[PDB]
Amino acid sequence: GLGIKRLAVVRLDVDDLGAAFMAGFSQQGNGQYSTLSRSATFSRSMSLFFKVYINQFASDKKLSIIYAGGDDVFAIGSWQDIIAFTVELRENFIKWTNGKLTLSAGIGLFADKTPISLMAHQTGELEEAAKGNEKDSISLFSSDYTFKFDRFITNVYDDKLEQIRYFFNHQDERGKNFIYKLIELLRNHDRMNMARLAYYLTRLEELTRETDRDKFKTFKNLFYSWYTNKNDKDRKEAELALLLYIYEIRK
Amino acid sequence: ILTDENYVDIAEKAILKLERNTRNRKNPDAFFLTTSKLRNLLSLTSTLFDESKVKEYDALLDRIAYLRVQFVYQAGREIAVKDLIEKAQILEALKEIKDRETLQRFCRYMEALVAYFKFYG
Amino acid sequence: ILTDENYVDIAEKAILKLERNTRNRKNPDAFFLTTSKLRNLLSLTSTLFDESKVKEYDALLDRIAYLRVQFVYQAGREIAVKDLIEKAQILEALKEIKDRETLQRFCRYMEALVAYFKFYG
Amino acid sequence: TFAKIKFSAQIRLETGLHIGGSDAFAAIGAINSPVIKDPITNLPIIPGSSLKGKMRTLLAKVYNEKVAEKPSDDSDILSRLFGNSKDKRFKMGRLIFRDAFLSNADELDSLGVRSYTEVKFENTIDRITAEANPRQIERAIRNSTFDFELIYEITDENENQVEEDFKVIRDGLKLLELDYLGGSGSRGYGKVAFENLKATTVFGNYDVKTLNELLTA
Amino acid sequence: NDYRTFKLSLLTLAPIHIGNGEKYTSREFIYENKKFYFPDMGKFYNKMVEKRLAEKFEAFLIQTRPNARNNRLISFLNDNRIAERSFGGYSISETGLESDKNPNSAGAINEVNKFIRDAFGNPYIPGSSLKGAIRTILMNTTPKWNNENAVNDFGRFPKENKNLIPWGPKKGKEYDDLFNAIRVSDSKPFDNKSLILVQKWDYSAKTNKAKPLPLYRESISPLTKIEFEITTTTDEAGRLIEELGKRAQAFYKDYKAFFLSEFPDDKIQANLQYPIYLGAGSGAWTKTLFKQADGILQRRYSRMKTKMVKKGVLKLTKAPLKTSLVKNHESFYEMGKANFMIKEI
RNA sequence: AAUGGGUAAUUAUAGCGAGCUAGAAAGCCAAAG
RNA sequence: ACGGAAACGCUUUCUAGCUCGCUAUAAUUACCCA
Ligand SMILES: Nc1ncnc2c1ncn2[C@@H]1O[C@H](COP(=O)(O)OP(=O)(O)NP(=O)(O)O)[C@@H](O)[C@H]1O
Ligand SMILES: [Mg+2]
Ligand SMILES: [Mg+2]
Repeated sequence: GLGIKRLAVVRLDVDDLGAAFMAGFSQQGNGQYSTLSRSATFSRSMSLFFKVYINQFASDKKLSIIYAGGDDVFAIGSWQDIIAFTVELRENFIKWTNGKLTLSAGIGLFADKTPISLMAHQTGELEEAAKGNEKDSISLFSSDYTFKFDRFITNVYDDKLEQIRYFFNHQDERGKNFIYKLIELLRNHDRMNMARLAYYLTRLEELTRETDRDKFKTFKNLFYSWYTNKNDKDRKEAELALLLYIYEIRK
Repeated sequence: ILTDENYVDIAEKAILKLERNTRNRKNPDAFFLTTSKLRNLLSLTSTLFDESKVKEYDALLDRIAYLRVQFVYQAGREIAVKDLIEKAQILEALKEIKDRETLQRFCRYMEALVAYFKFYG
Repeated sequence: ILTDENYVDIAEKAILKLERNTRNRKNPDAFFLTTSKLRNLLSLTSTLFDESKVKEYDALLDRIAYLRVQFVYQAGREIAVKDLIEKAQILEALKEIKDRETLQRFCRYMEALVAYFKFYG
Repeated sequence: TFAKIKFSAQIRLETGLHIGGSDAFAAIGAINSPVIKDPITNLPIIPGSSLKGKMRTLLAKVYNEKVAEKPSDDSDILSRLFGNSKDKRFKMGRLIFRDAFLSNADELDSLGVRSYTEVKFENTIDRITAEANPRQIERAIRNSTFDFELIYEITDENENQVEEDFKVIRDGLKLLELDYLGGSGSRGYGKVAFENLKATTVFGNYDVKTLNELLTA
Repeated sequence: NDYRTFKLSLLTLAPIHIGNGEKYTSREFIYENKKFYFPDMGKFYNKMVEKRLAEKFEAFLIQTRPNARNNRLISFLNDNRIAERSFGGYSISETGLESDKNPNSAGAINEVNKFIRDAFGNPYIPGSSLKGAIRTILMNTTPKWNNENAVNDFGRFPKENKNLIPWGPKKGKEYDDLFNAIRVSDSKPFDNKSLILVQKWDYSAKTNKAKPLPLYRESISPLTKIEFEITTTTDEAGRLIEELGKRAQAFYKDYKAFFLSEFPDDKIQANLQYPIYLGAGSGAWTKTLFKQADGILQRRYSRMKTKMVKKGVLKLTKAPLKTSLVKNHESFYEMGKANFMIKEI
């Protein structure tokens, strides 16, 4: 029963596909690979992927592909199996294209019993808000959580989210109140909340038992480290990771 | 002087300028300054920071004048609070309050001192 | 007269103006006035300061009348206290009290005097 | 059915008590440990939290078989009269310990009372070098009484839990007369008497004839 | 229910002063009968400002006149014919032994220290003061509490460790707090007719004199029964507060062999019950760990008024003869030498 | 020797500075069509 | 002869439950000044 009762909608698009189709092969060689056969095999590759392999990627998952083809994937479903779907889809598409041809999705969370145009338009606005991050971005749930995928799948979804889950399941003292107070200090964030966070985690370091104190010290020296990182691509990731961990353990 | 962009950084680098216990190796680099000689000084500015949100500055000038007395007195008793409020220029930050905004800036400065005192040692 | 924006400064420049041991060059800049004879002055007003919060001023002012004579008699015994009550215009400020917000400013001014005397020395 | 009853009492002090206050803007040579007091009359209050957390812990050493180690591990005779945070049916706890305000201010003014709280000077003798450390802590005076309201709920879960919980509430009150309501306790400061135990129903129908006899046990 | 209550009974052999911090000055009493009248000086100045003489009063307060019977606010009222004396405070009868001079000097006492009083106005003994008398008997007669209770090389041999006796909340540990488990109550507020204001008489060794001091504290009369209640919630606390009878005898035995010897035995009282040194005037060695403060107590005095060599001047007084407690002539009590007997209820 | 008087030190010290649960649900709508 | 006319982002919902301002602590020391 753990998990928030929401459904997500993702809309994808391969970024700059017409540019990757017309010009495409013109950089290597000296214009010697820009034939019709290269573009025909490229069309068969992209068509093969978006019309055959998306059903492979949507095999076990609880979703529905409302459209796939060309370079669009519009898909509704359960939000764990939408985020897992798009992480799997891109991590197979960048193996499929050797890391060329960025794709850039927009995922939006919606409650149950909401109309589907009010749902799809707000997903498509996240998709176009992730087109203009730089180009290659996923836009999780809102206009602000806009991450490059290489800055999302490695950092947020696998590094930080598993560290947060690993800490918050191997204990019993810290609960969701601590996670909520971390989300507030991550969202407001002036320079003063760095000091307030340094006070809060040091108070709770000496409040945990001596069995789990190096466990908490290796978590607070890991949270305070990215909170005060001064690159801005490490604090915004932690807020989305804590949103996903709260959404995983909702009653 | 403290401004809106640097009052937390001065409280960071002032705990680091406060000298610690060089000798007496039992959890060394502990401060001579104790926590309860510092939560008493914050106990004034916390109850001004909670009254400045409601009452006007022309009604709090009886307590704001007495912060200048209490920091002087607590520094006159123990040398460690003297070493605090001379390293962190608190008596020269109390000279400049003049309105609600700089008052709340100083009251957050006094909290950032305590937060970085708790964070180090 | 002493008001809210200046009484701590009046106390500060009062304590700097008390004369010192001109002779006795063993830890110099030491006052004639001592900590004991000044806390005997603060102990006169320390009761009235916390009887002023509860009681009305009109049911209290006979103690404020007698406390002038208390400062006179504590002045008329030592020359280092008769010097203090004239450097800091204590007797001149006792006559101008007349409400609660100046009783709690005079009783607070004596605290300022003790604070700066403890701070210097 | 619904009923709501009330316990009237008088917390007569015997060597009166300190319940610590809040201000940092106190003084230099005056009261540094204020008593809690009413913010408009400047009369001492006994806050109901200091009654509740003394009865909740003194009965915990009597009625909990297994030692609690945490609140909301109480033995369901205390969990329902005070309230857990964690039991699903014992979130609320059917007792309302109202605050207590100094009743007999005119009786204390008949006696030679200068002020309603006394100040007590209490230095700490350093057991080597013989030097001292004066504290000036404030306490409400000796023959003060406090009106003690106590409101109890009777819903349709009290099949026979009504008269069982009154060998518990009066048990806790006669254990308050052996302990000290916070302060120092080990230095006096706590001994109370509970006078005119008078139970009555303020809402609903309940027969307190059989309840007003075990108040006078 | 481990609340084992006791019932201590306290018989004062010597005069006992406690507390209040404050002290009446030289011009704040009236000695015209054989009593001392301590008024409310606020009401004195209020009722005297009707007499249009407050400026002559202010002249009297800074009057540096000799012949001290004319300085003590008696002669101000006898000369200027103020005779109502309907003012606030109280009256206490005389000791009779305060002015050593039979030439007049009557009411020529100077600065009396007040006794601790409740806001009703009646004197009592606070339980926090009686617990500090219990705690030194418990500290000195327990050999585990006397070894490292010392400097640890920090400052000017400064202070007690305060942590030999295991005290605290102590996060992660159970809750011992031995002296939280020794709960001492305040006494019943006794009457004003037990107070006499003995003076002070410091009796030195190696110079056999008894030079008196200008410090005349308002002490309790001897032979005044005062009752106390002590509850011990820990069985470990119950053992110590039962064994106080052995421990007070052991403390007085180790303290007479340390300090009451080198003094003549005529000025030294006998116990007659279990001994205790209740505060204000018993000497430093009854308030300290006396067998651990031999090079550490006198170090604090590089002043005009230093402790002589070591083991400072004895503190006698003069209160009148009762029962006999004194054992000598000229009425030299010991100023704080009380006794007790305890029984479980 | 008397006679006049008190003088100095401590004015609170060490702590905890909040913890945990809840973080929006149910309807209209959408679904059922 | 206005992709327009008519249409409340509306109804229900306690910032709530639990929690001792508490722990240790003689207003004491020194005996002297002119
Ligand atoms: N395999 C393919 N070969 C050639 N053209 C294709 C192929 N798949 C899709 N297209 C077309 O390529 C065009 C790309 O559309 P679109 O994605 O809107 O532009 P874009 O190049 O991706 N720029 P952007 O929308 O910012 O990503 C569409 O007209 C598609 O129909
Ligand atoms: Mg595209
Ligand atoms: Mg497209």
